[PDB]
Amino acid sequence: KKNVPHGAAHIKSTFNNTIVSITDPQGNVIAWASSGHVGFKGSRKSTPFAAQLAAENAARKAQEHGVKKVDVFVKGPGSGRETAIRSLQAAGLEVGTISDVTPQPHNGCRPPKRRRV
Amino acid sequence: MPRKGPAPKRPLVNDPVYGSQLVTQLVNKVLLEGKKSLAERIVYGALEQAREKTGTDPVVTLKRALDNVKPALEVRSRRVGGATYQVPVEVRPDRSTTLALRWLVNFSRQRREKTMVERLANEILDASNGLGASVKRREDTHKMAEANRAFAHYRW
Amino acid sequence: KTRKCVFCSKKGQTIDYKDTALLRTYISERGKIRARRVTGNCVQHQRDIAVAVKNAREVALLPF
RNA sequence: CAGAUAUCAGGAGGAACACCGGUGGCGAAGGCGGGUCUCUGGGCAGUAACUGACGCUGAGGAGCGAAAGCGUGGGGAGCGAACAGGAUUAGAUACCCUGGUAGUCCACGCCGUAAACGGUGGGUACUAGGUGUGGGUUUCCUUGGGAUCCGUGCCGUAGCUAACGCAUUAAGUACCCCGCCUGGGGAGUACGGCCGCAAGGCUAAAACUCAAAGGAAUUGACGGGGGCCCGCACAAGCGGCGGAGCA
Repeated sequence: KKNVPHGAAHIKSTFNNTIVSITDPQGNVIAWASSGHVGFKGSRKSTPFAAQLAAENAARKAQEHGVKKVDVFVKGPGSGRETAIRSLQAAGLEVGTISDVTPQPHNGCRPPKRRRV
Repeated sequence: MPRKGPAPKRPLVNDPVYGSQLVTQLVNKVLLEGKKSLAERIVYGALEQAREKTGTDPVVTLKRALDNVKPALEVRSRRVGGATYQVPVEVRPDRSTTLALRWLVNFSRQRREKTMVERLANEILDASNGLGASVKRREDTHKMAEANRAFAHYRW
Repeated sequence: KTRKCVFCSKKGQTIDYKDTALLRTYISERGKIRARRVTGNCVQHQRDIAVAVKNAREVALLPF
């Protein structure tokens, strides 16, 4: 295989789930673990417990590829931001730095309209 | 009288034979509701039985057992947002002592010796050494209060 | 703040877009813009500074 | 599952400009906000320099004029009517998801209706204040403060309103002019007419119908409204019942 000394916790933290993609500094997701990856789907995909489970599974894969030092790259808001953060902290990946990597269309494109249920 | 502040409690005297508050609280908890002198005799004989089977002062042995059973975090039954989110709360010394002694009595009456004198003595021994039902329940409650730390910051 | 201004009251000072340091004193970390009354300055200076900050973001000298 | 999500980099696309962004301005009103350039709109302020009553209103008439929609040619990344499956449901056509066509954008056009409302026509002379607040200038301390003229809020005098409220930015006090209504539906409907590719709108009654329709305000029941709270109500401990016989 290979070893990644420093990783990046690219957390696609959708309210649906926190896809914790660990990425080498090159910019390649060496592995990822989401709520479904642990086994959480539907509402359980969006439960806070799924967040630390996904983060911990990703960090276990990180150790499996010898990853210890990771800076945290959290995407948009979801379920279990700080939860996945201290999961990664408690799973062999120290926090390093936290960065809210969220897209900012500064009054740009048009989305769908809305939901009323 | 809740909703108005701390509730005043009935004071507890020490045991006449032994002279310890924990002993008397254990007496009142092993006290089958209706008789005390016979319950006092039963807890007595249990404490002497623990004495020869340990060779030490029964009050100190009971203190060691209570320490080996006293909890530190308690879980209430608050309903938050229609979902059962467990919020651990630090236990005051009196509440933790009461919980430990209640567990000790409940698992004492569970044992299958000839008399609850023997059952309570064996429960005291199994809580002092750390091999009884009370000790394993103390372990399990702390394990479950640590497994749900994500809900521990609610501070209620 | 709470003065007449730092320009309309100090009665000597200027604003330049090339003076990116002076403008940066009023911008946020990313470059976000203070409200019309945050810095306590006379309004015309606020509006001109806002337009200058727009131009600076366009010319790539401030954190946008 | 082919490498979807993701991550990085790149390219393409189309649309809009978050933060500034608010009684703050501008504009006759619809409206105006990424930046640059060009042309242009109007207002306010201090000098009367000047014209020397050239004032106002304004029926007809004039254009402008939200969005939609249609004509013509493009765009379409996304959204997205209409239309597609799935989902609650007795039924979904609906709320929810799974997509997307015209439209939505542009160019040139059409139409003219919106709750196109200070629900307060245009203009002008008087009637306590106070306080935010944009532009200006002056006058008074050593920027500080005052005055003034114009924009723009709220409260509050007189006085007015049925009350609600207006209250020097009137609905108070006066003039002059333009527009409108004469109880409620049937009705901005028939018909004629007018303009319309189309669309519609403008102009618009009547038969018939009822003894009402309505506005302000008062007391009540009504929230998945809140607040203050209190109740072995819950949080907690204990005895338990529901399992069995018996009454």
